[PDB]
Amino acid sequence: GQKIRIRLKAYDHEAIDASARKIVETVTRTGASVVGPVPLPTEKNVYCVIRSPHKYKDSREHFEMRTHKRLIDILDPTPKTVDALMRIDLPASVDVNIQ
Amino acid sequence: GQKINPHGFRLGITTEWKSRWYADKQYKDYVKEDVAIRKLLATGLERAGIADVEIERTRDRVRVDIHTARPGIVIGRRGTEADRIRADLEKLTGKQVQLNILEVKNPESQAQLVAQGVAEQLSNRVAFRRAMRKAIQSAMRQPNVKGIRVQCSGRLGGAEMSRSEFYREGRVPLHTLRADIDYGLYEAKTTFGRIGVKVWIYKGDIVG
Amino acid sequence: PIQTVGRRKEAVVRVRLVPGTGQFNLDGRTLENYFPNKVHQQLIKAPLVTVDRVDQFDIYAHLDGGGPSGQAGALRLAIARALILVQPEDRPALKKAGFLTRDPRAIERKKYGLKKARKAPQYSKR
Amino acid sequence: AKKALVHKANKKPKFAVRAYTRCNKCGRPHSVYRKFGLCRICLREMAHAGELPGVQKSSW
Amino acid sequence: PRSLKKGPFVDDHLLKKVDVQNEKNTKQVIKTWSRRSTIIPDFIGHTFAVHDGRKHVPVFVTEAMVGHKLGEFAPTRTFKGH
Amino acid sequence: ARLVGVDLPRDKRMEIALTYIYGIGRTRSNEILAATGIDKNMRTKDLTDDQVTVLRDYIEGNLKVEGDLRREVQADIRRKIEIGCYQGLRHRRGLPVRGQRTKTNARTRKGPKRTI
Amino acid sequence: PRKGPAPKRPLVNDPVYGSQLVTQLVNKVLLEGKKSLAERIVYGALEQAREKTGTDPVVTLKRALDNVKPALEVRSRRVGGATYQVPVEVRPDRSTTLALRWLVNFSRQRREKTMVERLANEILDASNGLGASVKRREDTHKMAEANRAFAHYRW
RNA sequence: ACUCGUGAGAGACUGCCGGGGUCAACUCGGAGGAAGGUGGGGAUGACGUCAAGUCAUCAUGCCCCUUAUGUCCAGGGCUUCACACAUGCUACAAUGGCCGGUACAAAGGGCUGCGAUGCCGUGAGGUGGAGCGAAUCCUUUCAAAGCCGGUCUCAGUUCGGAUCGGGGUCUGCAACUCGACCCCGUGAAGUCGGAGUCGCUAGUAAUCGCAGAUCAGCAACGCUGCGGUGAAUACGUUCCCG
Ligand SMILES: [Mg+2]
Ligand SMILES: [Mg+2]
Ligand SMILES: [Mg+2]
Ligand SMILES: [Mg+2]
Ligand SMILES: [Mg+2]
Ligand SMILES: [Mg+2]
Ligand SMILES: [Mg+2]
Ligand SMILES: [Mg+2]
Ligand SMILES: [Mg+2]
Ligand SMILES: [Mg+2]
Ligand SMILES: [Mg+2]
Ligand SMILES: [Mg+2]
Ligand SMILES: [Mg+2]
Ligand SMILES: [Mg+2]
Ligand SMILES: [Zn+2]
Repeated sequence: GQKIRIRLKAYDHEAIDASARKIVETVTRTGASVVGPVPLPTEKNVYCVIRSPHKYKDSREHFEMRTHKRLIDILDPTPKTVDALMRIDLPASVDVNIQ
Repeated sequence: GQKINPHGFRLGITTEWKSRWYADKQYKDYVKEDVAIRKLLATGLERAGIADVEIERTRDRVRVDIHTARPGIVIGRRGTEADRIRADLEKLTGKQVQLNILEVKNPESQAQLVAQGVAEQLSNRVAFRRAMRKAIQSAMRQPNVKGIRVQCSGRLGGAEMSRSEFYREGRVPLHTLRADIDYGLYEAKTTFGRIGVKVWIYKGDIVG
Repeated sequence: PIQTVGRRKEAVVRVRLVPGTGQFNLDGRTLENYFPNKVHQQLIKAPLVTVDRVDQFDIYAHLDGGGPSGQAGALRLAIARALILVQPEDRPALKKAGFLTRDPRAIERKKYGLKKARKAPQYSKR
Repeated sequence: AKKALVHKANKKPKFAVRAYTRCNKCGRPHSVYRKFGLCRICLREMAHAGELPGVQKSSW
Repeated sequence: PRSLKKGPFVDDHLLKKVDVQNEKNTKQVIKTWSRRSTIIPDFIGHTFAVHDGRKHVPVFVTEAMVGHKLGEFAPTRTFKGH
Repeated sequence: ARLVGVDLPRDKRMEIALTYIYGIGRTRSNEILAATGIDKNMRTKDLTDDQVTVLRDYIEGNLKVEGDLRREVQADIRRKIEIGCYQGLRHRRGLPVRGQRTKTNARTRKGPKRTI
Repeated sequence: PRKGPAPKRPLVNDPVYGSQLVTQLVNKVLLEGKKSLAERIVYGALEQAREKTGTDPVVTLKRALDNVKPALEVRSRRVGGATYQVPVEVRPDRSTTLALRWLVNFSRQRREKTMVERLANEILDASNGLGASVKRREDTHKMAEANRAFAHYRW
């Protein structure tokens, strides 16, 4: 049968786990099967900058950008359940890609 | 360059980002727009007293929350200022905005606003010792405040030799990560140049 | 089944201790193909020489990550843990010989301003 | 960053290779990161302010 | 070197001028700022005043100069010695 | 042995021995010995006059070496100098000709340090 | 070591010969962390020793060690601006460290084509008491005995 | 089911046992435990100092320019070279060079971008484009040192790879000044470096590759980071520096 994959991305892990609950709950309430939130490896982008505006090349500050990832695979997409997934209100902090 | 910015030091633990969105491809464009917005807002309600700007983005929705000491000047009773700002906002941004002009509960607990208040007094040639002590007393009376530090540096009193003075009351544990430190900085404008006002307000510990 | 994991540096090995006569299937190879170095062989089999069961078992191992010497050290740990499962009363002898410790020694991160973790740039007074 | 140069860096050049990135906040030509569009100085400042989502101080 | 797929590079303007002159059988002095154009065999008898950043240097083309760039014959930096 | 005016080293393997000819390096040596079918592992001791003949015939046919090559190299440098190209001026000055640093280094061309 | 002596790292036992002397020797041959190369250099040298002397290699290595180990040593001390070579006793562990360092360093200076040859020949000569490492020991003692007068510093 | 990824949690407290101790701090040793005594390493810089650095990121008092000290463009310069200093890289070789075979990583990057097969080139690369916004596909099934075998045999060499001649590739409107890379030839100094001087106390030093930011291309041997292989020594505080 047809399957929908929801890739969820966020910077904070708390927002990502909270929004994986909201989706799983919505799917359970509409009676579909939900494989669940599978945790994918976090992406870490690292930037190194000189602290001073001029000449102090031995003073540096490292910055980080973590992106957390959660895969939610929903089986048995009842068209009511599909409509529900499209009508969930989720924080801007979380990016939702639905396939 | 001795002191790490207090906000950035705690940014993952005790304080939170001043803008919420996710974008991969649009990240650079989003930042450019944010720069434009915050420069348009920081040079508009100067005498309104702004503490925070939070920018939320999603699709085309641009939610701008402006925290201000008194919203009276930030919205005329005819909506005049809200309409003017939204006009320049949507113009600049390209999309639709919803100015959620809020207000701050305890103006005198807010380090950015306390910094603005000291700075404006110095702009009105008030003795800097006076303004420092005034801010200290006002903040410490309020219930959350467990300590405050205020620092002013520059040509204080119009002298030719830079002075850097600071007054402190209570605890200000800058090295403690769990300590809730509110930081504010404002640049007072004077006939002899600019003098920088920094305020640290300790409000207790956060465990999460 | 008996299964255990041993770790050393960046090498994780999964050992399957089964009864046998002293055979090693390290990813499909013997203990002379995978680990030609005699020092590494003496190391992998050191726990067995402490229990005295050098030829009383077969071992099957999955080796991944790290390098030859890391994987050798992870193997010795895994095996020693498997021996604790087979015969708990060997633990006083095996831990006294130190085979149950996970060696926590890892590569120190490179620090800015320095060429490596500790090596500093050449200094000059003038 | 003379304002003439900031504008000239925003114009389309007549050759694709004359295009170069300038910091979106201050106009600094050197050390401009592609993903942020900011120079190392503005990056540090804004990141400390929490004005760059997901960007935090890095330790390991 | 410029790859053979693309052939030799010559600034369109420069080409135009030398063509005209040799088409109208004339060897005038051609004022040129183009350091970067290659010497085509069509140039063999022409004279070029090429910019060195300070002035124009007279370069008389010869058989042995073909395939060199024009700027190779107008030295930029002056060094008399220390 | 004797080959195109060059005395090959006493007992060196063929692939190395041939590099002593001013036009031949290790790649051209392996090429020449492959085309002639002489074992590159042979010593110069064991090289027969017949093999020397096949060697001379191939490299005099296809390859330009020794004097012929030196004359051509000198002619190429001389041309640059004569026509007055930038590289020719660099040859006159005894300075790097391939746009290398001169503030420091450039010693191979400049000779030993004549400290001032 | 202002706060006191630091612990010595345990040395393993050589799998082929079962002397910890041998693995100490490989840690002196060790360059650039290429332990496997140093290992086969030492094993090769002991095999060359075994075939040349007929006898057990570890036994002859120990004999060569005992003929190159210094018992008495000189430490320099500035005293009144004059500098005095002071005789000091060598503790056992330092003796073997010195002996092994001397053996390997003079083997590196030897003339034979390869390190396996140079090391084996230096070990054999030192077993007989002929080698450069033996001369070094004798010169170390010669300087100690010539400075016996300055022993009273006892530093 | 084992790994692993990422969420929550446990665990180290001088907590326990023996001897030191002001029945004190704290200390020496032992048990248990993955770890033992702030376990290892980041982040974190008090009151001040040096009228330290930055008016060229930005901002700003005062002074100066406004037919120029503003501003557009082509060409040149920032790449000069009798020298000197400083930080590095590659070497002087056999614990090595070269050829053949074969084993074991981590971290990271990718959209007018990363690009697989196949085919054509000795090769840089060409052609064409599968598949991937990526734990999926590409960056070979991702390394080099390593291990096995053969060859060179102490020679300025089969060490070294500077320089210079010729022929090419790719990016770019364009590689003269002034790019990187490839192929053929060439084959410099250099035989372990004077007085003096630098770094490092264990996964450290030494050595080996890999990736990233900037970036059309690159002067990257730089910088930031990642793993592989892995030492020696520390009696001690007389002497030098802080
Ligand atoms: Mg000096
Ligand atoms: Mg550019
Ligand atoms: Mg030759
Ligand atoms: Mg602390
Ligand atoms: Mg000064
Ligand atoms: Mg100015
Ligand atoms: Mg120009
Ligand atoms: Mg420069
Ligand atoms: Mg070579
Ligand atoms: Mg010489
Ligand atoms: Mg030599
Ligand atoms: Mg230390
Ligand atoms: Mg690049
Ligand atoms: Mg390393
Ligand atoms: Zn900037």
